[PDB]
Amino acid sequence: ETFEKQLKDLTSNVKSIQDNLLEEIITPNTKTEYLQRFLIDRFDKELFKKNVPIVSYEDIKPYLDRVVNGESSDVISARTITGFLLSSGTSGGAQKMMPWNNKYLDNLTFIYDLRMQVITKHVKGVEEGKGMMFLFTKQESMTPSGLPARVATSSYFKSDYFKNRPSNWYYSYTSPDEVILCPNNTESLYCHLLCGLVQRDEVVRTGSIFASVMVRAIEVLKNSWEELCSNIRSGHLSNWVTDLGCQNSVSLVLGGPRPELADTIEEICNQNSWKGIVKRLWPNTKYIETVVTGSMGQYVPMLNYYCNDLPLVSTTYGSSETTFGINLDPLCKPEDVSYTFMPNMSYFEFIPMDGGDKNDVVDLEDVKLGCTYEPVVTNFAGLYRMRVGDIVLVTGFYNNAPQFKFVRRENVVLSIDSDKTNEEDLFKAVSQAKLVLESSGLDLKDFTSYADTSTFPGHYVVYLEVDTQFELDEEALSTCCLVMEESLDNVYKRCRFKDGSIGPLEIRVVRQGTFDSLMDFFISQGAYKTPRCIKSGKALQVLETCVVAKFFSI
Ligand SMILES: Nc1ncnc2c1ncn2[C@@H]1O[C@H](COP(=O)(O)O)[C@@H](O)[C@H]1O
Repeated sequence: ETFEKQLKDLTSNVKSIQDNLLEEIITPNTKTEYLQRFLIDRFDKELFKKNVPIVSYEDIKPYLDRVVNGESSDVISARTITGFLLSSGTSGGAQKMMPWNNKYLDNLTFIYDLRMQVITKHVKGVEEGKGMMFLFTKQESMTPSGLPARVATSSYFKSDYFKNRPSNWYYSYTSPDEVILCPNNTESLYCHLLCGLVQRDEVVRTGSIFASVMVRAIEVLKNSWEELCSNIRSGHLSNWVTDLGCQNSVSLVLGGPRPELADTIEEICNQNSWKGIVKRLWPNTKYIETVVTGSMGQYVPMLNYYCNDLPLVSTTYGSSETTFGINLDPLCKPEDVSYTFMPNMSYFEFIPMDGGDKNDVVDLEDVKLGCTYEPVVTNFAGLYRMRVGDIVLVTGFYNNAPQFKFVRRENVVLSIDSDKTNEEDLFKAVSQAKLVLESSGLDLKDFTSYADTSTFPGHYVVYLEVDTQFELDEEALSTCCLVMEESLDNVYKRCRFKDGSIGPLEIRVVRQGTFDSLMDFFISQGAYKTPRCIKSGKALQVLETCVVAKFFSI
């Protein structure tokens, strides 16, 4: 009742909700130093549109730095900045810091409740069970202001919005809160699975924010099931888990020896093939809740294999700037997933990214079917007309609310997990290898790359065509791998050296003429610059036939 109406109101009243939101945002902010600069002295949409510049992160980083260093929030926001969000996006190798306050949590939990309703409208059999949700709290990074920088969901978990969350199936997990709150994710992932297994009959949903993490959970399961079952059998958690909260809370889940349940799970895990393993271990699971769009699409085949084509439900599109909105057709196929922006989240504008829309910038209500755009965000934390760097495509309309397929993050050439390595990053990394090559009597002719997920964990593959005896200097080429990795950003390093979600960077040295042949291949397809990443399977086949040596970082 209330919900059908709530969604009707949100999606029919788009222009006026957006315009009221803008006014709500701008009015108290006229006296901030940032807006004073552009003479926004009263609210007026036309003046905001004429005088407030559309900016990139780098344009306004100087203002952000000052707040990070302890200066008054009102440099940019009359609503007090009480923390920051650590973006997966980076600047000079360091994670971007976006301003944050409780409004972010009000939006987030609003979105959680809305999508909960969307899911329950379309999926039956969930209200009595729990979810085995692979949820992780990360470590924060203190800023000189005394305000912490956290990743988005951690800013939620480390708050009473989470601790005092609603008491219903959607917020009920097989893992104790202590597990979710444990900053050691090697330990918390292990515990997630153990708790999941002990309470396997109650599991009606499983998932994680992103598909990569769901895949890693299953792979870790495949690598740990013997140990997990030993804990279940004895009723004791392995000694190696150090986190006191995990020890205490998981001890209670376990309760005592469960040899019989251990036998049951071992029998399942001992089968010939891991196919359908998630459904076999968790037979009451109704769906998998995880983002399968953007670069996460690469994990869809693996997920279907492990999950016996249980529905993959991809609910939410969001960022460090703002949550955007949700998938109002949760049971659609991963390739047809679009996200309906919610007009109460932030004020949204769009920069056309093809010829289909000749305007310079357009409101949410005005985006055209079939056109791509870059979202531009004005939020409740001191970001005004901020370009987001994602490309989206309008695929439809729910009432008056446009629905958007996520196309890509612009410039990104390599992404396995949370890492997002852009073309510039790659060029820098390759540049370091070049120095190594020069220092060993070689030079680099050309290069390209590829995100390999054919094995776990996934890793970056870089093809190098070198030029000047019986053998390649393996020490030098190994060193090339190392310097490339070392030039990458903190997010890659965390995944690689702490999460183990990314494996050693691999260099594949290719034969003389490889990249000339590559060029021949592409122009035979119709076509020039060597692409900096390859996503065509045929081109990839061409490269592979050219490989003469393989090296790995470490
Ligand atoms: N549902 C989704 N589908 C595809 N890409 C997403 C989704 N949610 C987030 N992303 C990507 O992750 C970025 C957010 O990074 P962050 O600043 O770390 O929160 C977005 O701008 C997108 O590039």
